[PDB]
Amino acid sequence: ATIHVDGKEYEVNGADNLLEACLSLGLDIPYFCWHPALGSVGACRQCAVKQYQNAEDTRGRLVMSCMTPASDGTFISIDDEEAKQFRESVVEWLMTNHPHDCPVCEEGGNCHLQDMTVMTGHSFRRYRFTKRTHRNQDLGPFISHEMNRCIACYRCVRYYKDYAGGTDLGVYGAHDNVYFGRPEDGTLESEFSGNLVEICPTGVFTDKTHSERYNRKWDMQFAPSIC
Amino acid sequence: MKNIIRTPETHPLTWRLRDDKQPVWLDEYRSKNGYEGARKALTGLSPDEIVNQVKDAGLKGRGGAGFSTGLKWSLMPKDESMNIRYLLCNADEMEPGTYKDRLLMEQLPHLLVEGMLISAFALKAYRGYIFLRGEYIEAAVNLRRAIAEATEAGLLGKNIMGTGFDFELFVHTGAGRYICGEETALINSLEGRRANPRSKPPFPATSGAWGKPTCVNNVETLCNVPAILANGVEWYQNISKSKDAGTKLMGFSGRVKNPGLWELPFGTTAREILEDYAGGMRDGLKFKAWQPGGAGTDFLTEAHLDLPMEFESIGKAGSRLGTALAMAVDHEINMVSLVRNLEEFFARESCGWCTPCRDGLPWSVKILRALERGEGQPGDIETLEQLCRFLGPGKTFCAHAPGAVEPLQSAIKYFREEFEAGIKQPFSNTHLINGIQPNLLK
Amino acid sequence: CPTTAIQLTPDFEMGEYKRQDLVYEKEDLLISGPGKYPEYNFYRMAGMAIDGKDKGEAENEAKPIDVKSLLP
Amino acid sequence: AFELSAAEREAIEHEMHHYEDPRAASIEALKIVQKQRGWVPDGAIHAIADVLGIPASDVEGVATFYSQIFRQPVGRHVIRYCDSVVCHINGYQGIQAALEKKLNIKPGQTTFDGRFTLLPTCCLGNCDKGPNMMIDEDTHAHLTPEAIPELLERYK
Ligand SMILES: Cc1cc2nc3c(=O)[nH]c(=O)nc-3n(C[C@H](O)[C@H](O)[C@H](O)COP(=O)(O)O)c2cc1C
Ligand code: SF4
Ligand code: SF4
Ligand code: SF4
Ligand code: FES
Ligand code: FES
Repeated sequence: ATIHVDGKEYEVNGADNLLEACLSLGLDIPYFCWHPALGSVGACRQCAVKQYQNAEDTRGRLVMSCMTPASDGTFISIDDEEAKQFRESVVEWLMTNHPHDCPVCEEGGNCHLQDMTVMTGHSFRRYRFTKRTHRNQDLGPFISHEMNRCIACYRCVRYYKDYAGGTDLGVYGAHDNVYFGRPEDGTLESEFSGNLVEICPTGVFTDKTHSERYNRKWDMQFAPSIC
Repeated sequence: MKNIIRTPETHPLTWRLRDDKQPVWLDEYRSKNGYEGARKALTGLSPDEIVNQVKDAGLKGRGGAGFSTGLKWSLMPKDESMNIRYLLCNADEMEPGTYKDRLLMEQLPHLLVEGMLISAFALKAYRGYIFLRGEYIEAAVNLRRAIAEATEAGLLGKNIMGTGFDFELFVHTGAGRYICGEETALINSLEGRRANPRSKPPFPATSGAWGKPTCVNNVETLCNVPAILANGVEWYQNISKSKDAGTKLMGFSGRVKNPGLWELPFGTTAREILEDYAGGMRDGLKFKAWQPGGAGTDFLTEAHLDLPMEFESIGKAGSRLGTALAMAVDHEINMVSLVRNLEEFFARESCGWCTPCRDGLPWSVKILRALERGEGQPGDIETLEQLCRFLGPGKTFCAHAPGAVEPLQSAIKYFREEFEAGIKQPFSNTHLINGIQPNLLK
Repeated sequence: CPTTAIQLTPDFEMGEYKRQDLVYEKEDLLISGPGKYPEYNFYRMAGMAIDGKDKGEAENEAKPIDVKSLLP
Repeated sequence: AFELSAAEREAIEHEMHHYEDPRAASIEALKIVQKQRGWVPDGAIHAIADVLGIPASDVEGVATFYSQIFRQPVGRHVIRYCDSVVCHINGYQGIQAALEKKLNIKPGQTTFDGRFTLLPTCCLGNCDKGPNMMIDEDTHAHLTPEAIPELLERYK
């Protein structure tokens, strides 16, 4: 397959979608709800690019790169003006209800939402109204729950239920009061529930064992090891 | 106009309505050309022939989108290996300003049953589900009674009319969400899930209800089907000289003299409906605006009252025909308050799947509340215009949010002075922190 | 600092005899007042619930709405 | 605590016969339990999940998605007044003010005796006869603020 991104020509796989093809080429498209292992659903609307019908097309149309196949001869633009404003607006809409929590958040410095907020260039708040809030749940000794920081990207439920086969996590409620968690307080029963701390792009699900002796990612000394 | 002569040739959907507004049961329905189209379809026509007849009649969807029914039915797969196809009747009708399917199901249930039977035979669907809202108690009772009567008479069940076609009809009562009227979200709610819509492609014609081929059609479309198959395709093309074939239930609601619903041909002037049928506005009230097809349509002014009620004619006017049940807005109604009420409905009926609708409709609601209270700030109308631009088709996962932002767009376009009058205080979202000098931007 | 906790104050007399004594622990730094910023409280802004501030009591915050609520 | 009755279980299984997937009967199972008990408690969520063979998280997500499935205790009669656009034009706010004056409650609360619970609801599909109200199973149209006390005292 042959795609044309921002005037440059690239050879990609036609079986892949546009987001994973462009991310494999080193191009930076912001995204939340897509995961390489979980597939594409088109929820967060963050991965918007401008697709043109052909080379001699100037209007275009905003599409989700995760939901658009990287077919042969596909013309898209990432650095198009309107697509940039739409991605910044999606970040701003997520930021309207987000709590002022980064200093006391265990995801700080390791947070995908922080990185995508900076990447879209959104740094000025003009929303002046109230933020929605949520009560948290006790999820057992491993996972700490902070529902205020959720951006409703549905990654947790897709991983836990569709991928991991777990049964005690789900999405409840409605329009802007969507709640991701268990139907009641209790330990997450899945043997693979710990991957939520990397699946969740925000600080909703955090490592409680790490939270007891917390330090930031830049302060860590890492090594490649075997479990 | 009150003297309406309802003939079966000119009013195929409402000519057998009773004067006392009582339901027409099986004996009375069959006494007036009842199940004749079903008998002709099931005893003398191939399913492909019925699909081609519906396509040639030009029957379009009455659920709001206006898509042609024959092309939707032609999208089904051709292989015999897939034979668990489903027919679904979108009896939700949760769009504000829409009350037509309630009348059709409450007083003429056997017309709907016959239409589902013909469409299921055409689509080779062994099962039909009437996805009906839970607020329609009388419609559910009448539909279940009509289904029982048709099963007793052999019109439903096993070996209908001796053909060998098996079809059973169920009534699935809803649980009170507007997003369930969207066809993929209807399929999701029929499967017992949260009523989030689905991404297309794939369309429900290839993989819909439980992964099977599935066709979702409005009540009025399926009610239009038996007249087409009982009177002929050329009769259906020869009742209106417009690009949209057949009749349509059109009405006017609001503070008009005679709010109601009448079956009129396509191309009928909106002013004609408002004056002759609705009786004009009430005494002491002056017409200022109207919505052509429900809560999700753009507002139009008095200058747009003279265009015909068609899909394309209202399309070039900047609105949608929708359900063709217009609503009149008089001078006593504050447009900011009306749009605020509309946006609270649209924000609280969001399914929560996708970011722009879920997190941008409440922002518009809060802005409109501030304009209502006289607490608007500069940049609020610009924020509303940005919200209308960024919630259009393709930007959101389904069409709920474009329909949400259509009336806000049209009201800002026409009645901008009230929105500007809502702004009365300077812009501020920062408190003064003592010890820190602010960055005074210009 | 996002909480205005750490501050540089007008004081220069800090000489010592041993270099180990220039390592100032927390008891050598925590003064009894707000310093140069007299009114700012970070925990009045953060959504994270502490004692004296449950969910919805921070600045510009609505009360939490349960998903089991009867209102649409 | 909670236990499904024989009639509830029989109705749920009869609804399970009508679908290819038993999960499709979850909405009507919740509605059956709500009709029997007024609302759906938490043990009802677990019992419906056990009967249908689906996890309790899916049942709770369905129950909290749909507005007409009540997961909080309600009164003996549920007043549901339409707050949509045509009834806003026809003056639903006078009806809401009359209801709040007669019952001395906010929308979304229950009276002290547990007799009435007041709820705004979306459009009832009766816009030409607005403003509209929906008490437990009865739809009342052409509402006036003077007729509200007459309409409320026939629901004991
Ligand atoms: C938010 C939303 C709500 C809808 N609600 C209804 C509805 O209540 N009834 C209906 O018939 N169609 C509704 N529709 C339109 C359906 O998606 C679909 O077009 C229709 O049910 C069947 O198509 P048809 O008109 O060809 O019969 C809705 C669409 C959207 C986007
Ligand atoms: S989830 Fe990310 S953006 Fe939100 S408070 Fe935590 S670090 Fe900040
Ligand atoms: S809890 Fe995390 S993973 Fe789940 S929807 Fe919210 S932000 Fe996404
Ligand atoms: S626009 Fe998005 S959030 Fe809104 S109803 Fe449709 S899919 Fe759901
Ligand atoms: S990553 Fe494509 S819409 Fe979420
Ligand atoms: S707007 Fe109230 S019944 Fe439709």
